[PDB]
Amino acid sequence: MGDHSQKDSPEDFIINRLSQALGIQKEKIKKSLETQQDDKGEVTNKDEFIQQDNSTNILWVSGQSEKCTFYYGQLIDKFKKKGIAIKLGLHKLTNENVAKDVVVVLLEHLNSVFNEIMSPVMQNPLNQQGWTDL
Repeated sequence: MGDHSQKDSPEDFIINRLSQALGIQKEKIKKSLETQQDDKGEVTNKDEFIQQDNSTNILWVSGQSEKCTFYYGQLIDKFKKKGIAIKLGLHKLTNENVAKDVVVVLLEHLNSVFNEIMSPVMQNPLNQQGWTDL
């Protein structure tokens, strides 16, 4: 079972933390921010349908706060999970779900430097199953 439009929010409360929490849900702040209209249908299209941002913009000018969507755009410490990566939903509860932490702040460049250093670590390791090929 795990969960669906809730599973993403459940493992999102624990993992995020901010150094010490491990909540595991129930996020009353998250259920109240759910009613943006676009963000809810976005979070539902991520949970049981593979891309979902969860933004946290602090101070600045016109901060997003408890914002984000499913793609859309962050202007903002966010995080994108996978969930049924075209469709692996209505079976094993998104077993290929891939999470990654994306802080406020470049840092967008430094993240890109670590992504390339990961993908080169992948190429040195396996060779892939023809999805990479030559």
